[PDB]
Amino acid sequence: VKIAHIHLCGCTGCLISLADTYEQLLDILNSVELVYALTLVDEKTEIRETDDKILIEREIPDDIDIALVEGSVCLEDEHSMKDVFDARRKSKIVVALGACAATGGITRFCRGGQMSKPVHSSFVPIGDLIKVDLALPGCPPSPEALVNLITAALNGDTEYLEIYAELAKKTEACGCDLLVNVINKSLCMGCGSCAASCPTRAIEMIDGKPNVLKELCIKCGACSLQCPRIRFPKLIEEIE
Amino acid sequence: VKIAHIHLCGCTGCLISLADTYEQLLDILNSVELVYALTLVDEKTEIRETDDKILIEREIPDDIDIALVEGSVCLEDEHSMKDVFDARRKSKIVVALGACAATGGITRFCRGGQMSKPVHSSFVPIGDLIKVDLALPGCPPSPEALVNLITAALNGDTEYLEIYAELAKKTEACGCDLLVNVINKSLCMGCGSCAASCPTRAIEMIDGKPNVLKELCIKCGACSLQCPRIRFPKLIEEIE
Amino acid sequence: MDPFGKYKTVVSARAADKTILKKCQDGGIVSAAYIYGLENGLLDGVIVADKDDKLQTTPKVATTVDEVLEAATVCPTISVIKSAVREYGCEKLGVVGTPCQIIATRKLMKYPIGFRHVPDKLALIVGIFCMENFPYNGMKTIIEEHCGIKMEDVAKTDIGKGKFWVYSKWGDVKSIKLKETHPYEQQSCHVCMDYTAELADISTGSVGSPDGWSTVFIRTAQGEEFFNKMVEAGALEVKPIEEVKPGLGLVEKLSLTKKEKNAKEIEHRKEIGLPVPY
Amino acid sequence: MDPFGKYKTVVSARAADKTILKKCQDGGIVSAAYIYGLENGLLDGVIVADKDDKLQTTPKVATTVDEVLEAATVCPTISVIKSAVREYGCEKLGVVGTPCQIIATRKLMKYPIGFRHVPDKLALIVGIFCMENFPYNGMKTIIEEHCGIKMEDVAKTDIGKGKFWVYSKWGDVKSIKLKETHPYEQQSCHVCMDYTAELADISTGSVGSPDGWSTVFIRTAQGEEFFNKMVEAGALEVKPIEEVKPGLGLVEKLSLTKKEKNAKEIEHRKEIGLPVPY
Amino acid sequence: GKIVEIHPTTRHEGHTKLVLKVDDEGIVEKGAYLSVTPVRGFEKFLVGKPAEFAPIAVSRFCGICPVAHATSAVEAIEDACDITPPKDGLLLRELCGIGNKMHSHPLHQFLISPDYVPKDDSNEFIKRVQAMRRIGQYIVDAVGGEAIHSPNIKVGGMAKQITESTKAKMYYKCKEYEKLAKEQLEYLIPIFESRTLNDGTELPEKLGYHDFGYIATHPTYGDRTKIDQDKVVEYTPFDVYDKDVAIQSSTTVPTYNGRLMEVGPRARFSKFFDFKEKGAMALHIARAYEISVLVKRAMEILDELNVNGKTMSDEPIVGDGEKLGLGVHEAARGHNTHQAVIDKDGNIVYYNAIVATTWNIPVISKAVEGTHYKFAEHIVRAYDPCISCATH
Amino acid sequence: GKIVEIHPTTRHEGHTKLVLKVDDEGIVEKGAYLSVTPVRGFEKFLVGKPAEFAPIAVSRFCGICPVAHATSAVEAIEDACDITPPKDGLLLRELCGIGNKMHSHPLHQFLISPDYVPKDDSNEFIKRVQAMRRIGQYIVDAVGGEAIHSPNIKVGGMAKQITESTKAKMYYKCKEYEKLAKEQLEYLIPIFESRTLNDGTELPEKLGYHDFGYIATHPTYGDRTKIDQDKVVEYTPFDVYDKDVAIQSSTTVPTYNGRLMEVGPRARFSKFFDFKEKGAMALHIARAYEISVLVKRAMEILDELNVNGKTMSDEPIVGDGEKLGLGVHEAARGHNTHQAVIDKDGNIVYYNAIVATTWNIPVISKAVEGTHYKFAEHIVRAYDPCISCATH
Ligand SMILES: Cc1cc2nc3c(=O)[nH]c(=O)nc-3n(C[C@H](O)[C@H](O)[C@H](O)COP(=O)(O)OP(=O)(O)OC[C@H]3O[C@@H](n4cnc5c(N)ncnc54)[C@H](O)[C@@H]3O)c2cc1C
Ligand SMILES: Cc1cc2nc3c(=O)[nH]c(=O)nc-3n(C[C@H](O)[C@H](O)[C@H](O)COP(=O)(O)OP(=O)(O)OC[C@H]3O[C@@H](n4cnc5c(N)ncnc54)[C@H](O)[C@@H]3O)c2cc1C
Ligand code: NFU
Ligand code: NFU
Ligand code: SF4
Ligand code: SF4
Ligand code: SF4
Ligand code: SF4
Ligand code: SF4
Ligand code: SF4
Ligand code: SF4
Ligand code: SF4
Ligand SMILES: [Fe+3]
Ligand SMILES: [Fe+3]
Ligand SMILES: [Fe+3]
Ligand SMILES: [Fe+3]
Repeated sequence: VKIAHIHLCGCTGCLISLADTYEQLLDILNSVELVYALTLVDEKTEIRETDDKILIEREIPDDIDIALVEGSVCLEDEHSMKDVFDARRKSKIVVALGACAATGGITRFCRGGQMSKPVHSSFVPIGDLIKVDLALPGCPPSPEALVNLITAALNGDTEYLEIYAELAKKTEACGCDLLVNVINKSLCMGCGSCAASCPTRAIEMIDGKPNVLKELCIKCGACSLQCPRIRFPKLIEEIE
Repeated sequence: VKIAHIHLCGCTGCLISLADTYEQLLDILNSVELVYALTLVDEKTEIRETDDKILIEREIPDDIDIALVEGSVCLEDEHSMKDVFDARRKSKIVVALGACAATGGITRFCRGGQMSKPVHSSFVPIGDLIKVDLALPGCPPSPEALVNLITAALNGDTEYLEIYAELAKKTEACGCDLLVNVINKSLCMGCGSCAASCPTRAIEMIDGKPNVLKELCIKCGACSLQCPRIRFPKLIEEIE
Repeated sequence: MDPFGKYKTVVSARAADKTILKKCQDGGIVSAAYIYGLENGLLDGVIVADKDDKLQTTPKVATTVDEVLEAATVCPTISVIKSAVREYGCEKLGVVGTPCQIIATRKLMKYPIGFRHVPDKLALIVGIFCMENFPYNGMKTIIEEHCGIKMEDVAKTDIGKGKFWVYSKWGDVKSIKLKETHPYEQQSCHVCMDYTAELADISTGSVGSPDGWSTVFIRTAQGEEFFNKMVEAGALEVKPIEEVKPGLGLVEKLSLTKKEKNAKEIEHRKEIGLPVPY
Repeated sequence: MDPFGKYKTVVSARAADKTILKKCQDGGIVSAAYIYGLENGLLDGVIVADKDDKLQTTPKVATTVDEVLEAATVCPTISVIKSAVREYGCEKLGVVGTPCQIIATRKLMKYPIGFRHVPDKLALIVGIFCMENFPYNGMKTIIEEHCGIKMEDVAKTDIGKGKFWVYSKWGDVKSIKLKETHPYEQQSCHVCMDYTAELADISTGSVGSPDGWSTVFIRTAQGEEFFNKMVEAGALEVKPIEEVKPGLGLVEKLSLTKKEKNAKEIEHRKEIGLPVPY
Repeated sequence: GKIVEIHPTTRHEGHTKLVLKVDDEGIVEKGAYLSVTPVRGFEKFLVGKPAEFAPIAVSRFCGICPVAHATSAVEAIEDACDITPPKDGLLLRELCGIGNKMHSHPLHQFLISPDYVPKDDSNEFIKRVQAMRRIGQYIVDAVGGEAIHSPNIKVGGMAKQITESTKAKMYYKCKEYEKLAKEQLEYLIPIFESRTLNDGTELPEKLGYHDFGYIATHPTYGDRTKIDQDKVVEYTPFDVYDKDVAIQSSTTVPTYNGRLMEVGPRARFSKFFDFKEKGAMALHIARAYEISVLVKRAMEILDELNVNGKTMSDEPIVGDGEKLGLGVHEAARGHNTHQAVIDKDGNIVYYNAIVATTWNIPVISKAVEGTHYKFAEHIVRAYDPCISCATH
Repeated sequence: GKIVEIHPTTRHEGHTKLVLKVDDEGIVEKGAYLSVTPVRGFEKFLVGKPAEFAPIAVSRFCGICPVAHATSAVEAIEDACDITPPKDGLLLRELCGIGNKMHSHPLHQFLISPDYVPKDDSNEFIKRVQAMRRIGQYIVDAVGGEAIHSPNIKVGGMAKQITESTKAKMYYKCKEYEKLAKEQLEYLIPIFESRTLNDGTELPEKLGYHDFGYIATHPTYGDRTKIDQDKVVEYTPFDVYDKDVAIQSSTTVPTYNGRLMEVGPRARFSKFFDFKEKGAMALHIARAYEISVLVKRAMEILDELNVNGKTMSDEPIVGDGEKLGLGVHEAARGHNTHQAVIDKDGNIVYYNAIVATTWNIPVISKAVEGTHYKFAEHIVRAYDPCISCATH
């Protein structure tokens, strides 16, 4: 299986989370063929020499099996737009890796004006422009979640992946998802697992109910992914 | 045309906004027949006298033409649930009047625990349970917007009402709607009309772009209703 | 309709430590397990409920036997699971929860998006049986305005024999019919399909066993290994559930009553278009 | 492809007040209209752009002639429209804006959800022609790094004759090709289908008229009544646009160039699934 | 004997029921008036939110009297944090509350007009009410930012200065309101004094009599030093209703020194204007007279207000997590109390509201006793009940 | 002569291009290294947000060095507001930064291993890097709450106390890291000193030489009193690149007293450890030695830390809207600067970031001149560039 890491308007933290499989990363990289990742390999190098110029380019290779796409798309940057469409064209399976790619995340707050590209102001999750096959939320998703997603993809564990295939259809996330879909619907039982899932500590349990500190929410989607009163597929009931 | 005001878990402010047509309210109430409104009329009174009890009940009358439904539904209150379904059953046209009814509004933050009904914790917009034909956002919508909606309904101005018919399909609103659908999509031109629409002053224009003070947002939907880069039907281009 | 979920063995048991038994009205299995683990290095932290003088609860990461003995309505136990493995540094964490909280724990272990380096640190997951929960102020109405007893005068509360029980600090014991408490239940409990905490390593409750004893389900290899260590060390007394009264039949009835009732609520919600877990 | 929207008359005009003409590079129609209105009670407040010493702008509710004379990149004019009728108490408010801001004003008047007691207080809605806008730091790059002039040294900026112009406080005048500024435009401007502020009561711009004069479209009855009052009072000088050079043909070309270009962008966005107004 | 249940009652705000035990002649022996409105639970969901959200949220208790809750909330939080609003901010805040009451009292007179105003007078009567309401709401819009939920009411004072022109427009309108109020008073007082409904029904002399005292802290604003909050205790429905009825009630039961108390215009008039008349008609009468008191005070405020005066304290919203701040305000329907504990980050640790109609509900239960059940709703309406207020 | 363009460059973070003018032998005459990463614009969107959001947002500049930005941000805001973090909070905060650098430097050694580590050694080498990274990230998770974006880094200090047990676990791990670091150093130093790539390519002696000075304020943390921020001026790409290239650059151009400056491990080593070697290989060498400095300081902090010491100041987040707060931190890649103006409500009025790699990009442009273009990427990588950092 040929895999690639495509980095759009991200921070590389989702790749570092993959690197935080530590020694196990070598096992992972031996179960797949990493064919593209600007941070890690010198692929795919194409040289175009003319009389006046040598152009040494690194291109996305064709025939990728799984593309791990991190970061959002900058609508005002031509290269950002070209790369997201090229990733889709060249890959059979596109994963929106992390909140930036899956739902915008922190880049939802971008609004332009900063040097040296003040025109850069509009950032969108990749699924606003291309078909996404699987989406991993979080900022970043844990190493464990990534291991599970890769293992399931290699073993054809479609049942395990269904929750992430379903997430790929939704390009917005927010702490108020817990209110709209759980608390307001007479489903919240006060386990507090959403609070423990949140990377910014934006959720506080008060009197058995989640209180979202909205100005701290970075729209990562980890809490609604966790809440067992939203998704609780039967496969979770199979224990050792 | 027979009209009714149905009050669920609201504050009656949407009805007061209608009352803030001032003297014109008498004109409005002469263009329609107000057949039900617990705050205003003693309808529909039904008496059931037995040997031990006299029961004097005020019921929603059948054959309502337009129901103005204000407030959200308390899932844990049997009367609240009965009334929203009865309003739908008895009325040809249901209007979600105001944010509480249309998208939950301030009642999105309810989470239970208070005397003397601590079980009351789950509040939903009416469209989570019944078909809604038109939705008016805002907290409250202005008297002017209400006059326009009633006039259009009486004159069959379906074109004018289309924007509110479309809103009736969406039971969530949030200041981040401006980010997700306008700023992030390279559409915000910085007019600042969203900021002027907001009842809590949660929107501040900074360097030509809307900044939402999320902890002040009461999820009323007035800002995204206003933004002309979302909806700008051609009828608005017809000026005096 | 399966009554208990999957399990390896089911027994009646109680703590051998008589001081533990004094602090618990039932067999004291959770405290015995926590204390045995801490004292032998099988657990390096355990999650407990730290209530105030008003029966208002707060989850806490306990690391000492004394703390467990002090902690013997919703308490969001899973909300401290990340703190437990970060600033508390726990690598062999004990978790306790109602069935819904054990469900949440299995979910976070299987899809650990926001749970970096948490799942492998969970060394014992203990579930307690649960029929329903109440908002605090709902329970307050039950005890104070239907049973006539001040909350601050409460030293033990219990459910059994078709009744809710309040044991006063001053000696009194008051009880009412269970039907009078139904209006005050957390209505989110009415979609719950799990009575015996079917997904735990070890599940324990009072029902099925005589006074001072607990029905214990051993379910997973992690649970079985732990339980066998406590039995071999003498930390528990164990009897076959078939030998004790009322026995497993009462657990089955109550579990099936819950699943039947709440299955009806799930179908009703689906009919009117309210969401349910899937 | 309609070029100008609907209108009653189109003329070339300029303020008769020579002091106003000095503070404006064009005919000074907005200032003349504001001042005439305030001085005669036809307006009791007017929205102006109050820039700082750094060309950074802020909308402000002006209520005096002096304030208008002081105010002669995005400025969110519509953001103060509610303040204007609440704490400022305005009942005959003058509004100025680019076409998109006039569009926003007509929208809020037609669907006034969050605009209680605002629409009837708008006494004159003036639109100014607009081809594109820039983020401040984009304009800063144009003037400082492509024209070589400090922002604080700017006393007048203008667009015309295929060029962007910077008039220095110290006398210099610098200009570059318009194609060099295109990369810095606000890309939200690229779906804009309105050049002459087609929905205003009165629309005005420099194009079509000679130096010191403005092309003015009178569109609505409110605009026509106001304009006729200013003409009858002698507050404006007016000439037929057919008599002036370059004339209405230049306005038509520029408007149609904008609509053609931005229509292409709208279709492109639809093709790739990005949203557009409808 | 018979049980009489009236549900819902009408021509007040919100959802309540009357459950009455009557004798063979229909005279009420035991009365119960109770809110059955769902509990939105504002006091509980405010815990953990920033102080600034309190006035925004509690305004949504009620769209008739929202200024009253925003005012009590910010006063409670200022007390918790030892913030002093500047003098012109306090003038604007009181003016906003008066504007709200200047719309509410005529609104109530409109709600009861089917009982008291002849049909041939109704159109003219309603036009006058609406002319007065227009002026009341204009004041709240100008000073508070919106007439229905005023965002300018904030911890520290009032967010916006008005201009001198807006002050003069408000003054002009107040003078017009005073003329309308004179006409309204001279019209309604003879009717309320006649003890007759517009259909000829004679009202019993002792209609709505009760034996409870009054709470009012100020004639137009509020004064926390005029109440000993330690003597205010909230009991449960089970302390005033039979069990079958108590389990239906949505509100708490406020008491002062262990006793029920009436609040509202007649409370204020008894405490400040030597108006000691008992019974339900005296409530309507005091409300009618209070309209004049309100507009006179508004004009007094306009005279004293410096439109260039500072309106917001610069003091930080920092509490110690211990002090129980007290905010009281004379809402249109009476003494209105909010309480808050604020922590060092300006967040809400604890919140409580005891609202005017919360006090009056158990008073009404007793007041309807002793007269025919056909008059029970007329006694209810004399109290101008706001159930969404009472329940929050 | 020829133009050589390399795009994207590889085995560093983020998106950059090299545009080089070379002679007939391939020797670089004019160099340009530049970020072409889109500008997410953190400095602009922080305006109007609460101070507490700054560390949360700026951490997302970069997932390799996020602690550096959270630390600079909270230090800038504390300076703006005259908040003093308590001593044990400051120890925990420095420990978090050291943990981050203890993962970053081995990560960089992994990124360059295809150039310097023989293939037969690669597996063993990577296992050692990952063993060290595990310990670095463990420190950041324990103290900062998450290894990648640490929510415990806050205005006022650090949010959480650690327990005495966690302190001892960190100490044990630091001792293991020190043993691994010794092995890593004894392995890599001979390679860096050999001036040879793992394919036999000889490196030129003057590789990466430049004539610019250094900025470093501290060996392990940061010290705002060691830099005169008034002498730091940010220019534009048009001041250092040809026009056709300048319009592509996404970053500003920082200068000190009008001159470019290098930041990073070699800067720190020149300022504090008498390491004056020039050229690109000396950068790798200083980075390698710095790993030992870092873990030694972490253990020193653990010895001094009182786990029951106060970690957050109770001082309020109140600014005067005027003071330009200064926050500096020695990130893995160098001197990192955030600036903030805070108003009386604790909201951000102005925000600025000048990041380590922002400084080094124009230095690299010059450093690649004078040697063959085939060595230009090796000079780039000696600087451990973080482009998302440089661009923010
Ligand atoms: C709402 C509720 C309903 C229950 N219903 C039943 C029932 O119908 N039948 C039955 O047999 N048992 C029921 N139980 C369980 C029973 O009350 C005992 O907890 C059980 O027998 C285990 O106690 P023990 O003596 O083994 O443990 P102990 O040694 O007494 O320790 C008990 C442990 O429970 C934890 N705990 C306390 N409150 C909570 C809480 N709210 N959430 C999570 N953990 C908590 C404490 O932290 C402690 O570690 C219920 C428990 C709850 C909270
Ligand atoms: C971005 C932009 C592009 C333009 N492009 C063209 C063009 O292509 N062709 C053309 O003929 N005219 C164009 N104009 C309009 C032109 O610059 C003059 O504003 C117009 O001639 C009217 O000026 P006046 O002399 O009649 O009014 P004046 O008496 O000079 O008063 C001008 C008024 O404009 C208001 N104003 C200033 N800046 C803004 C702003 N950013 N948003 C809203 N209101 C503002 C001021 O508050 C003032 O009241 C453009 C204006 C802008 C802001
Ligand atoms: N008046 C009034 Fe409210 Ni709607 C009541 N009761 C508030 O305090
Ligand atoms: N080290 C580092 Fe960052 Ni990813 C850079 N350059 C930060 O300050
Ligand atoms: S999701 Fe978070 S960690 Fe991943 S790229 Fe975006 S900001 Fe970085
Ligand atoms: S995880 Fe879901 S059920 Fe549990 S507390 Fe959070 S919202 Fe409620
Ligand atoms: S509340 Fe926390 S977990 Fe949920 S979306 Fe926001 S940042 Fe992510
Ligand atoms: S939308 Fe606002 S005004 Fe209308 S009922 Fe709800 S809270 Fe009241
Ligand atoms: S109304 Fe729409 S276009 Fe105008 S500023 Fe607000 S979001 Fe931007
Ligand atoms: S930002 Fe304002 S207008 Fe928009 S939804 Fe929130 S409260 Fe309503
Ligand atoms: S009944 Fe179910 S949802 Fe309710 S507390 Fe018990 S386990 Fe949780
Ligand atoms: S081009 Fe259109 S969108 Fe852009 S500023 Fe001008 S009128 Fe507004
Ligand atoms: Fe038992
Ligand atoms: Fe001109
Ligand atoms: Fe209350
Ligand atoms: Fe910067």
